Amino acid sequence: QVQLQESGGGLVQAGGSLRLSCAASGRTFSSYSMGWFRLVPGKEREFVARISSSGGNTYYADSVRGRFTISRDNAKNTVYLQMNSLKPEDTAVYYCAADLLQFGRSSRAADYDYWGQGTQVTVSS
Amino acid sequence: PSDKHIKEYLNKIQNSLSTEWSPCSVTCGNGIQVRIKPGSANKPKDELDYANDIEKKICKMEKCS
Repeated sequence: QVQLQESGGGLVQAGGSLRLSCAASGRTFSSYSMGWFRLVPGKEREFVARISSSGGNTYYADSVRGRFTISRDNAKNTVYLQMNSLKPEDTAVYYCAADLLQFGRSSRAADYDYWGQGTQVTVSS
Repeated sequence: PSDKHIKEYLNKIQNSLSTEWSPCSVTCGNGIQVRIKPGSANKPKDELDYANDIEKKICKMEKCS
């Protein structure tokens, strides 16, 4: 059963940028749609972005549209979240998630199959 | 049928999704039937939301011998 591990969190100044990455163990990454979610304490995990297994289709939450970019390197078994123009409202634990569904949309945390352990992202004014 | 079973079936007929109910995913045991919801008719494949646009129901078949 695939293991997912985030890298890249931490403190960053408002207006700055961060690249999160998430690495999958084994040899199944290429068969998953991949997603990123974020957890603010006191709310459900919020959908951030999703990428089909081929990498040909991507989808964003409107709260990050125009600022974040999701991408994948199937040769490295890694999915990425590039975050630009960061705001204090972006502060959260960010989680990667793998979905056995290889196409289409999926924005509910409950409909993903595997999860990483989360990396804290803190944006100060 | 498990989440894996349902999604792997959708992945197989992904270019055959329509507003018509699929056949049962299995011939024996419990499977799934899928279709594009009528309210979502003509939504292209890559716009279909797993929860909002694809209707799923269980199909019970005779036990596997």
